[PDB]
Amino acid sequence: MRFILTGVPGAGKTTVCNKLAEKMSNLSVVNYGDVIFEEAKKLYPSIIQVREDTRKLPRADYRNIQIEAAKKISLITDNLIVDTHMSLKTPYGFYPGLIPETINIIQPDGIILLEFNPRDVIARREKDRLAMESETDILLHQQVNRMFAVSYSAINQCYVKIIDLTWPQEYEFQHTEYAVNKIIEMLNF
Amino acid sequence: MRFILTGVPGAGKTTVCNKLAEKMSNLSVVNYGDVIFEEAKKLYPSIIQVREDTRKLPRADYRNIQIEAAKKISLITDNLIVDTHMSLKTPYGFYPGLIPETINIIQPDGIILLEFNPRDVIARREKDRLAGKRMESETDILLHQQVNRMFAVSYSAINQCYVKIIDLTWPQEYEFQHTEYAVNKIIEMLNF
Amino acid sequence: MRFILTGVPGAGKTTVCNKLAEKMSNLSVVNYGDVIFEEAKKLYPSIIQVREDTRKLPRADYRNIQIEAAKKISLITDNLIVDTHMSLKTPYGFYPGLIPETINIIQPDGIILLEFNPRDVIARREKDRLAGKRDMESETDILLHQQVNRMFAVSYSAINQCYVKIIDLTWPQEYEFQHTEYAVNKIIEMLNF
Ligand SMILES: Cc1cn([C@H]2C[C@H](O)[C@@H](COP(=O)(O)OP(=O)(O)OP(=O)(O)O)O2)c(=O)[nH]c1=O
Ligand SMILES: Cc1cn([C@H]2C[C@H](O)[C@@H](COP(=O)(O)OP(=O)(O)OP(=O)(O)O)O2)c(=O)[nH]c1=O
Ligand SMILES: Cc1cn([C@H]2C[C@H](O)[C@@H](COP(=O)(O)OP(=O)(O)OP(=O)(O)O)O2)c(=O)[nH]c1=O
Repeated sequence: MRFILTGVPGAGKTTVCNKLAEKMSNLSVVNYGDVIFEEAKKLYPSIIQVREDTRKLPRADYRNIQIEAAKKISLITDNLIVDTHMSLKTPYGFYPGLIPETINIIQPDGIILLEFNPRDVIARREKDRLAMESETDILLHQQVNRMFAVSYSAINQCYVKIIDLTWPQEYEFQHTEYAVNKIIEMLNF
Repeated sequence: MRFILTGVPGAGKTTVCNKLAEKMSNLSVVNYGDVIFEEAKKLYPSIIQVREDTRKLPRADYRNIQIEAAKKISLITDNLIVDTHMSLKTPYGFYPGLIPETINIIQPDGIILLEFNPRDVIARREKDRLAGKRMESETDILLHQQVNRMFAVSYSAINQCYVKIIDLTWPQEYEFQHTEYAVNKIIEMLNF
Repeated sequence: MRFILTGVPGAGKTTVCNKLAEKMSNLSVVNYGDVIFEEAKKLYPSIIQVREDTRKLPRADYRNIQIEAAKKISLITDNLIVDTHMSLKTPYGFYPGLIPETINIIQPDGIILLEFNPRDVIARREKDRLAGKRDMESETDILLHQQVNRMFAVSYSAINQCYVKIIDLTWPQEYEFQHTEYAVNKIIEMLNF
């Protein structure tokens, strides 16, 4: 099966991927961003250095890089988790991390949303910082990602699975276990 | 005028249809699932003889049955209200209760949403379970209705159709006052 | 750049449009309803004479009007701000203000949603209902309308890969027109990036 895992940044969406890769073999977890970056570095070596450098690219060249990366990912032949973002905040607004080409090429069985509590995201981004959105911004962002998922579902006829993590953690990294277990229950169902 | 009446199941969405049919001769109320049935058992009487059996069809046959149902419906000259679901909860998440085709074939003027209060929904589902006619919580129902709103808005943006939301969240003086309100609102919509 | 500015009616959407068109250069602000009305008036002068005569037409003729408006609108400049409505409440339920064509013809960089607090909107509408410019919506009606505008914008973004910027003007003002100055600064900051 093919599922696209999404969530707001700085919340634990990478943690679930690490723990899914660990706890389940026969499962290929892939970061769409890393594949796009590698394809870009290969196609534009003399100018692409770090991840941010992908903003230098023209619109159409970047779209082609996305298409190529989706082509690469479509080759994975067993259980697949595609790690990416539905929306990314820009000074110009929320921008889709996906494109219809990705949905058509990868042919994902479904999308998964990881919804958290704003307070959690705040503390989490603080931890990642030591090594500026408000709770309102984060609620807005999550509702926006939800609308994006419902739109992509209405266009491509795919599932949208919302995993709730608003509840308080008795111990740190409880959200991770819950999400990983739900996703594995979903894969073996 | 043709509309797609929808809402979470177990809340009164069929009562509205039946009452509407009682209360308006200039109208035809049809349930998409029931037409899917009639047209499937017309072709596969061997393995399809009860509703819950439709799971057995491959996606090819079942999609063709959906297309044939929407086509048979589209032959209704008079006002039309198509009862169906926007999204169905599954172990894989929500899935659209409509395929783009349906919408194209029917050419619905709009989509009507019936938004209930979650407790009503659960209470109704319990009472309907005890009558031999059948676990979600209030949060799950709120989420389902919100996702239904989002599906209606997406379909409108894609196909250019109205999105009429009917509020049945208020407390009822007497049982089945929600159906009275919804029926009257829809008729008002038609006779304008 | 090209942006489509929207928000519930009677809340301060043309205010921001005017403050923009004046406080910026190379910036052309244009209202979609006005171009629609002008083109319809030209094509059907016999019956188009008030902004409500426009919907005495079949939706196909009106759709052609909308496509012409868009075409006509894009031609105006290489920079733009299109004042329009994401959705409009009607006896049959919220109807889209744009069409998949509008955005293919104008190729807008993004959509902007000015999201207000409904209480402010009620007050503004009834202050407009005293100055001659203006209808009985409530707080919940308006919250639903704004949520529906949000959903429409996100849908169109998913469809055409455009930004959806949301400007929060729900907070209470320290003085009149603080919301408008805030929004104008946000949009300018965005453009001068
Ligand atoms: C699940 C969880 C994460 N965290 C911390 C660990 C992480 O360092 C931080 C952010 O989670 P990340 O694992 O970094 O999630 P991400 O997808 O946003 O990362 P990336 O920038 O690469 O896209 O949150 C907690 O403090 N408590 C928790 O319960
Ligand atoms: C409208 C209404 C229904 N009820 C009861 C009648 C039924 O037992 C149940 C309503 O369920 P139904 O009216 O039968 O609707 P449904 O769940 O079958 O819809 P769908 O097509 O999606 O499957 O609740 C009330 O008690 N009060 C009410 O106001
Ligand atoms: C921003 C703002 C507007 N107002 C008033 C001024 C106007 O009467 C009204 C602002 O709304 P409009 O500027 O008229 O915005 P609009 O184009 O969306 O409305 P319409 O469809 O009617 O053309 O509210 C205030 O009183 N304080 C404020 O801070």
